Amino acid sequence: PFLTAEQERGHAAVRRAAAFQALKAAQAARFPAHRRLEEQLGHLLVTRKWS
Amino acid sequence: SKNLGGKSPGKRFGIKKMEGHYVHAGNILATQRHFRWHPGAHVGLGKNKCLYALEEGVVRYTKEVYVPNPSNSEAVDLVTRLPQGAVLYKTFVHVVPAKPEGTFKLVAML
Amino acid sequence: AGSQWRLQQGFAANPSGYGPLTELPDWSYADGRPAPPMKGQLRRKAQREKFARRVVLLSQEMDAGLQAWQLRQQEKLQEEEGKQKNALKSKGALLQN
Amino acid sequence: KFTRSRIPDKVFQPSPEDHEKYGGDPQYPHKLHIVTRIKSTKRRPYWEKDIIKMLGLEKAHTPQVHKNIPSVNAKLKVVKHLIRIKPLKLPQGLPTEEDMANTCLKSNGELVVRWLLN
Amino acid sequence: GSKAVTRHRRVMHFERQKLMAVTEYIPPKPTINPRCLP
RNA sequence: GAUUACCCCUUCUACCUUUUGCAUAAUGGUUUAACCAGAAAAAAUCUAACAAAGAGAACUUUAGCUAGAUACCCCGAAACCAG
RNA sequence: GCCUAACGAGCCUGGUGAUAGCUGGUUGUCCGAGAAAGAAUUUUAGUUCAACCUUAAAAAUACCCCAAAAACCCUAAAUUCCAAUGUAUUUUUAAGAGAUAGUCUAAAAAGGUACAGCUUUUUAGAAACGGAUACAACCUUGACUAGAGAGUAAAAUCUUAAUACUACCAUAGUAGGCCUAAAAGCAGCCAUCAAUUGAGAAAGCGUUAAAGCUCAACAAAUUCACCAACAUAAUCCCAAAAACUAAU
RNA sequence: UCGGAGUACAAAAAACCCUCCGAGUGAUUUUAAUCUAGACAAACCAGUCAAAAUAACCAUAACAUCACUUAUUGAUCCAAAAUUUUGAUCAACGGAACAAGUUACCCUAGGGAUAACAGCGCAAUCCUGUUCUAGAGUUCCUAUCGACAAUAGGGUUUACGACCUCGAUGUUGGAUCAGGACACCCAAAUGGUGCAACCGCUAUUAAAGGUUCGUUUGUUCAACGAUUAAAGUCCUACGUGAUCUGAG
Ligand SMILES: Nc1nc2c(ncn2[C@@H]2O[C@H](COP(=O)(O)O)[C@@H](O)[C@H]2O)c(=O)[nH]1
Ligand SMILES: [Mg+2]
Ligand SMILES: [Mg+2]
Ligand SMILES: [Mg+2]
Ligand SMILES: [Mg+2]
Ligand SMILES: [Mg+2]
Ligand SMILES: [Mg+2]
Ligand SMILES: [Mg+2]
Ligand SMILES: [Mg+2]
Ligand SMILES: [Mg+2]
Ligand SMILES: [Mg+2]
Ligand SMILES: [Mg+2]
Ligand SMILES: [Mg+2]
Ligand SMILES: [Mg+2]
Ligand SMILES: [Mg+2]
Ligand SMILES: [Mg+2]
Ligand SMILES: [Mg+2]
Ligand SMILES: [Mg+2]
Ligand SMILES: [Mg+2]
Ligand SMILES: [Mg+2]
Ligand SMILES: [Mg+2]
Ligand SMILES: [Mg+2]
Ligand SMILES: [Mg+2]
Ligand SMILES: [Mg+2]
Ligand SMILES: [Mg+2]
Ligand SMILES: [Mg+2]
Ligand SMILES: [Mg+2]
Ligand SMILES: [Mg+2]
Ligand SMILES: [Mg+2]
Ligand SMILES: [Mg+2]
Ligand SMILES: [Mg+2]
Ligand SMILES: [Mg+2]
Ligand SMILES: [Mg+2]
Ligand SMILES: [Mg+2]
Ligand SMILES: [Mg+2]
Ligand SMILES: [Mg+2]
Ligand SMILES: [Mg+2]
Ligand SMILES: [Mg+2]
Ligand SMILES: [Mg+2]
Ligand SMILES: [Mg+2]
Ligand SMILES: [Mg+2]
Ligand SMILES: [Mg+2]
Ligand SMILES: [Mg+2]
Ligand SMILES: [Mg+2]
Ligand SMILES: [Mg+2]
Ligand SMILES: [Mg+2]
Ligand SMILES: [Mg+2]
Ligand SMILES: [Mg+2]
Ligand SMILES: [Mg+2]
Ligand SMILES: [Mg+2]
Ligand SMILES: [Mg+2]
Ligand SMILES: [Mg+2]
Ligand SMILES: [Mg+2]
Ligand SMILES: [Mg+2]
Ligand SMILES: [Mg+2]
Ligand SMILES: [Mg+2]
Ligand SMILES: [Mg+2]
Ligand SMILES: [Mg+2]
Ligand SMILES: [Mg+2]
Ligand SMILES: [Mg+2]
Ligand SMILES: [Mg+2]
Ligand SMILES: [Mg+2]
Ligand SMILES: [Mg+2]
Ligand SMILES: [Mg+2]
Ligand SMILES: [Mg+2]
Ligand SMILES: [Mg+2]
Ligand SMILES: [Mg+2]
Ligand SMILES: [Mg+2]
Ligand SMILES: [Mg+2]
Ligand SMILES: [Mg+2]
Repeated sequence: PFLTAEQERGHAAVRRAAAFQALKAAQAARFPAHRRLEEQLGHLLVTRKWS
Repeated sequence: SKNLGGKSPGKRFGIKKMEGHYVHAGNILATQRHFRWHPGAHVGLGKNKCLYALEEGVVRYTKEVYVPNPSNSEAVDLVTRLPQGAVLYKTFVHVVPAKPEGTFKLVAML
Repeated sequence: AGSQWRLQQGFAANPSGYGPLTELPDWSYADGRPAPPMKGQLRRKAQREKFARRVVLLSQEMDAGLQAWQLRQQEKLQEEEGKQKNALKSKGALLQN
Repeated sequence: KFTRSRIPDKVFQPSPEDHEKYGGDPQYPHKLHIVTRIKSTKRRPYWEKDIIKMLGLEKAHTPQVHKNIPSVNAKLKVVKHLIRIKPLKLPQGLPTEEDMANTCLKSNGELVVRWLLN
Repeated sequence: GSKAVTRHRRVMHFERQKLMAVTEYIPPKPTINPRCLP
C-alpha cells in the first residue's frame, strides 16, 4: 500500500459525509409538481378554428 | 420404534450484546444454560442465569480470577484441591457506566 | 485479431479505441469548413474528462491525508515537550543529597 | 460448507525478483490503481457480486481508478480473480485545469495529458 | 449425490480436473544428458 | 438469411396447458364464421369543494368532512330433497 | 334380479347458476420493477401468518467492515460483532397480492449397499440465442434497437500400451549325532565343524532309505537387466481424416 | 405434546419411520407480596428475565430449595364455585361439545404429485472373468479343483428408487414368424491332461447352418418315456393379442 492503515484513517471523511448529505437532499426534494394555467387553459386550443 | 421424542427447538442461548456495544439499564447481555460468562461490575444475574445490565453504558468482556463464595460447598472443594500456585480464571461481563450519576443545577437565587 | 501485438506497441487492443482511426473527424465540407462534431467523440471527451478529474481528486485526497497524519505526529511530539516545559521543578529527593 | 475464504498474509509478501518482473519499484509503492473487471460475477457468490458493484467495476473491460490505500486493497483482495490491476503512470504528471479536455488513458496504463496537438 | 469418501474413484468437477492437469509435476530436464557427457 | 434464380446452401426440437423438468411417445385442437369468461368501494391512494368544521335532516370530526375515480371470472360431478 | 335399451335403487320437473381445496378454460399493444418456502393447521392437492417482493410516502444511515471481544478436555473450513474506506443503500409509514407440491452442480453431514437421475438438513451456485457433437442444473457471459465494422471469452482427437537372460563346472571326513521299519544334504529335534585354489553337515527337485538332476564354490568370463502386463451382449462400425513450411 | 446429548466441531437457527437418554412429578419448609424502567424470545398465541419504588418482616430484612432442573403440561367457549377460584391421556397434546366397520355391487373428481406391467437409474442379491495360494489331488499348489481374501466387468433374477406414461404404454403361458448376442449344446480347427486306445475332463479360436417327439402341470421351470450330431445360455415392452389362443 501507499499509505499505512493509520495514515488513511478519516483521510477522506469530509467527502463521504458530503455525499450522503447530497443523497438525502435529493430525496427530500420529492414533491408533487407545480400546476399552471397554461395547461388547463391551453387544452381549449383543441377547438381553434379558421373563420 | 425404539427412539422417540428427540424433537425440541433451540433455546437461543447466546450472547446478545457484544464487546463495545452501548446498553441501557435492563438490557439482557447474555442468556445461558450453564455458567459460561459470569456477571461482573454493574451486571445483574437473573435466576435463570442470564446477565443483564444494571447501568447505562458500554459492555466489556474480561478474564478474571475466580474466588467462589464460602457458602458454596462444591466450589470451595474445587478450589481447595488445587496445586499451591494455581488460580481459577473465568470470563466476566461488565458495563462501564456512561452518564455521570447526576448534575448540580441552579434552582433559585435567593 | 492481433491484440497482443497491438498492446506491446502501446496502442489499444481494439483498433476502434482512441487511435487516430476513431478520433479524427471523418468528414468535412468541400469548402473546408469543419463539420459539426461527432456524438461518439463528444461522449468520449466527457467521460475521459470525468476520469481525469477523478484521478486528480484521489491524488489530492491521498496527499492531504498523508500531510494530516504528519501534522498529527508533530502535534503529539510537541505535546510531549509541552508537558515538560509546563512541569514543576522536582525538589524533595534531590535537596538532601 | 462453501464459505468465504481467508487469504494468509504470506501470499502478499513479495519476493525481490517480482519487482524486476512486473516493473514495480522496490523502494516506492505506486499511488493509484487502474482496475478492470476481466471476468463475470455470475456463478460467483453474492458477496463478490457486491464487492464488484461497490468498486464501480460493474461494466466489463472498462477501466476504473482507485486509491492504493489498505481500505481498498481489502476488497480488491477478495475479488482479485475477477479483475486486472495495473499501476497508473503519469509521464507528463498530473493534469492541470487546462489539460482536462485533452487527457487520455493508454493501455500500458499510462495517462497522457496532451492528446493530439494540431 | 455421493458421499465424500467412496469406493469407485468419483469423477471430479471439470474445473478441478483442469487444476489437477495444470499442477502436475514437471521433472527438471538437464541441458545435456549426463550419460552423453564425458 | 438470402440469392440473377422456385428449389438446391445455411440456421432453427410446432403452439397451448401442466410441470423440478415437455420436441416429447404428457394435455387440447380437421378447418372457417358467429357466439363464448373479473362483478362489489370498509380502510386506503389520487383529484376537487368547503374547512375547525363538512354534508340538500338523521351522521362524522384533536384537519376534518363531502364528492368523484380506482376491485374481486367461465364450464363441469357423483349426490341430496320435494312433488 | 326385475320395475319402458345405463336400477347398490326409475324417470321427469322444481329446489338449481346445488357444491367441488379437484381438472380444464380466461380475449388489444407497448414499457417499469419481480418472486422456491420459517410457523401452525382432520394439515402437508389447501389456507392464514412471517421472511422476501410490488406501488406510493417519510426519514437516516445502510451494506463492506482492522484491531479489541464471544467456555468450560480435544477440535477444521469458518461465523458473530464492529471503526475506517469504498460505494448508494437501508429503515420506518400506508397499501397490496402471489408464493408456501424444487431440480441438478460443488461443499459439510446423516440414512441406504462408503447403490442410485435415491432420501433428509446446512453453505454456495445455476437455469445462453456462445461452449461441453446432441444437453436444464457444468463452463463463458452486467441479456436494448439498427450496421454488408472491430477486439476478446469459454471452447474442438486423452495418454500410455513395457517383462530375452544362455555359458561353465561338481571330488573329502560322512550313512555327522539322535527318535523311528527306514530318515544316507534334503519326516522331524540339536550342533553346523572340517580336506582341497575351491564346493552349505545343503537352497530347490527326486528316493521306501539311496542313487540321481540342479543351485550357490572355484576357475572362465564379462552390453544391459528392481517393479511393472487383466475377456465380454444383444437392429448396424460409427464424422472424415492426419506423426512437421515456423502457434502465447 | 414437552425436555437433555449427538446430528448441528466456534453467534443463533436447522431436517429425517435419524442415534441415545428422559417428562405427564415427587419431597421439603425458606409459604415464596404489590407495582413498574428496560430487555430476551417470537408468524400469531403463548413463553422468559428484571433495576428503581411501595408494603411485609432483622426494625436501611423479596432468587423457595433438592432430585442431570431443563421437562413435569392444555387456548377459547361452557360449566360448576361465590369473591375468588377450580375443571380435560380435549395424549390426534393450537384442542370439532357428541359419530365405527365394510364394498370384488360400487360411483364421481383427479393423480403418473403415487403403486401393479414395461422402460430407465443402481448393482445389495445374481453372473462372469482374471489376482493370491493355504489346502484337496497317494507324492505334487494351479491335470482337475481351491478356503481366507483381491481386482474388474456384465445387466437374466429378486429387490431398491419413483424419472416417462393413470383424458389407458391391455398383463402369464402357448400358436405363428422369428431379429440379435456369444458367455458354443452340435458341426469345424487346435493347446493341456492324473491323454496308451475308446471314452472323457479342461482351455483356445470360430456364431454361415442347426438345436426332436410325447405322458402329467394353465403353467415357465421340474419329473418321466423315447430319441437325437445336438436337444445351448440369453436379449428383443419377461420379442410377437390393430395376427391367433384365454387354460391361468
Ligand atoms: N373438562 C372440560 N370439559 C369441557 C370444557 N368445556 C366444554 N367441555 C365439554 O362440556 C361437556 C360436559 O359434559 P360431560 O360430558 O363432561 O358430562 C363435555 O362434552 C366436555 O367436553 C372444559 O373446559 N373442560
Ligand atoms: Mg436436539
Ligand atoms: Mg425443531
Ligand atoms: Mg454506442
Ligand atoms: Mg452432495
Ligand atoms: Mg412429474
Ligand atoms: Mg410452480
Ligand atoms: Mg428440451
Ligand atoms: Mg418421451
Ligand atoms: Mg410423433
Ligand atoms: Mg412426458
Ligand atoms: Mg396419455
Ligand atoms: Mg402431443
Ligand atoms: Mg394428465
Ligand atoms: Mg390444453
Ligand atoms: Mg386429439
Ligand atoms: Mg371508502
Ligand atoms: Mg386490480
Ligand atoms: Mg344431509
Ligand atoms: Mg354432504
Ligand atoms: Mg331405464
Ligand atoms: Mg362451480
Ligand atoms: Mg386440499
Ligand atoms: Mg391435467
Ligand atoms: Mg427466479
Ligand atoms: Mg384439529
Ligand atoms: Mg403474507
Ligand atoms: Mg474482526
Ligand atoms: Mg458499521
Ligand atoms: Mg401446498
Ligand atoms: Mg434428487
Ligand atoms: Mg440453495
Ligand atoms: Mg448447440
Ligand atoms: Mg449477462
Ligand atoms: Mg446478467
Ligand atoms: Mg554354479
Ligand atoms: Mg473368454
Ligand atoms: Mg462413420
Ligand atoms: Mg430479537
Ligand atoms: Mg427492588
Ligand atoms: Mg390434530
Ligand atoms: Mg397439532
Ligand atoms: Mg408449538
Ligand atoms: Mg370448530
Ligand atoms: Mg364375489
Ligand atoms: Mg353379491
Ligand atoms: Mg373414475
Ligand atoms: Mg413419477
Ligand atoms: Mg413431488
Ligand atoms: Mg396394465
Ligand atoms: Mg415384478
Ligand atoms: Mg408391457
Ligand atoms: Mg417397475
Ligand atoms: Mg415406456
Ligand atoms: Mg457395474
Ligand atoms: Mg497335499
Ligand atoms: Mg433389460
Ligand atoms: Mg439398488
Ligand atoms: Mg423425489
Ligand atoms: Mg397408467
Ligand atoms: Mg393420448
Ligand atoms: Mg434366429
Ligand atoms: Mg468365443
Ligand atoms: Mg465340437
Ligand atoms: Mg444361432
Ligand atoms: Mg424383466
Ligand atoms: Mg411379452
Ligand atoms: Mg400374450
Ligand atoms: Mg383381436
Ligand atoms: Mg402389436
